[PDB]
Amino acid sequence: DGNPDPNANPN
Amino acid sequence: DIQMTQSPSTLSASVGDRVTITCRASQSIASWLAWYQQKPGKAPKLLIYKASSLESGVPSRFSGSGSGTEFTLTISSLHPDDFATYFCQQFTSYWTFGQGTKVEIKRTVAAPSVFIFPPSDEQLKSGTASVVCLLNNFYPREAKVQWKVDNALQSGNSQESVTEQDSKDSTYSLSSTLTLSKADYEKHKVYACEVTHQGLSSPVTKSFNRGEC
Amino acid sequence: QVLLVESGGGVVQPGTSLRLSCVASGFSFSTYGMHWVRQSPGKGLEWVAIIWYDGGNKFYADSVQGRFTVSRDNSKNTLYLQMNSLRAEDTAVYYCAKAYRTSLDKKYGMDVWGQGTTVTVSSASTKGPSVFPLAPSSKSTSGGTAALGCLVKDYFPEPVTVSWNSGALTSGVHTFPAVLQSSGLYSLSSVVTVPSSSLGTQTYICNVNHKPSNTKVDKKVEPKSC
Repeated sequence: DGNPDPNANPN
Repeated sequence: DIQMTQSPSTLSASVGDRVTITCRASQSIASWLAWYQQKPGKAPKLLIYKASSLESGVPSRFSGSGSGTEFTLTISSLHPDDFATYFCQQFTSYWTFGQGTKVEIKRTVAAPSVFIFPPSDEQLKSGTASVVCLLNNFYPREAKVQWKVDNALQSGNSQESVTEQDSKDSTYSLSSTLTLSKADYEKHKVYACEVTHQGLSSPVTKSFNRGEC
Repeated sequence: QVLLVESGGGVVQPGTSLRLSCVASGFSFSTYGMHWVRQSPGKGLEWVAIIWYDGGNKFYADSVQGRFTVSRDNSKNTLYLQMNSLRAEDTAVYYCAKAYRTSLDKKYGMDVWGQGTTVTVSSASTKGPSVFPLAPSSKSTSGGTAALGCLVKDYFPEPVTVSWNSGALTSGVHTFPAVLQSSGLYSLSSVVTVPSSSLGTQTYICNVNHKPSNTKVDKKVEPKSC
């Protein structure tokens, strides 16, 4: 959800 | 932020051969690796995602394996549509790619046909002189085209251009252009290019004297 | 049917600004994140920027940080890349890529890329090609075969298109990939291998078209006495 990782879900 | 290194950088093989391309990571990326195929003039196409999963429509001959720091891509039977440049990408810490691995078609050795062209008078009237040495329809691509002006090896005054591998016969062609000012061109007499190649039993030299051509 | 097409590329002078555009079709652009990736002959493929589906989260590479800006208009289904303070090392083909499908995974990559738009940063101006003949002779013969050609030297920008005898000569032609010179201008050669007996009765003309300058030069290659 609110994971600030750039490789997280961008959709 | 993770460096990706590939090996080999160029791989030569024949149709029906098994080839394996290795992709190494500076730190562990688990299985967050993807494999791309790019044919010249086209965009990269994703073949394998998350190290081992073939994407839809990719032939089953392609396979991926590995985890952590080292990964492999394996084509069991190379088809004429599989010869291309292959990149690997990690996607756990931003997105970084490998240098690339070009798959080249191995064929029977073909010796180059060497020609030389002296400068045109129209170009000389513009103050410059370009001498062009042409190697036509040879394999392999590895060749040495040395320019010798008055029996002196020349350095830093020539540019080369190789063609892509030919569709019909899988050969290469090369053009080395030696550009000098008209003032310096008229200082010397004999201009020559010597070609060293695996198909040639001995080095071949094509030359012309200034004034006699 | 997922098709991405890039636009906006061209030749720009260093220190100026350029806005690239990527149009989407075949999928829900609003529900997907997008990437920008470039490929230069030296540095290879290099990620540039990612933008979230809503246009909120934006991340860039440190090389383009502070200069490049990514944005999107989900009503027009178009992705943007405003490149400012352009330097020579920003010269490459720029692709737009769509992210991977939402899953139970925690790390995501790209699946579908677009054709690509070419950005060239240079100080050179539009110059027409000067076509010079590569004359055949006894030094360009090899067993009943002879080689001729034309030298297309000092032009800018690419592309140039070379044809032979207005397209009636389709066999034996090898046009070489252009090489960038120290001047900032491009040059190439187009060679043809023909029978040596044809040089007395056949006329060989190279037709060079360079549409950036609306120039069309046709040059007859004559044999030289050597």
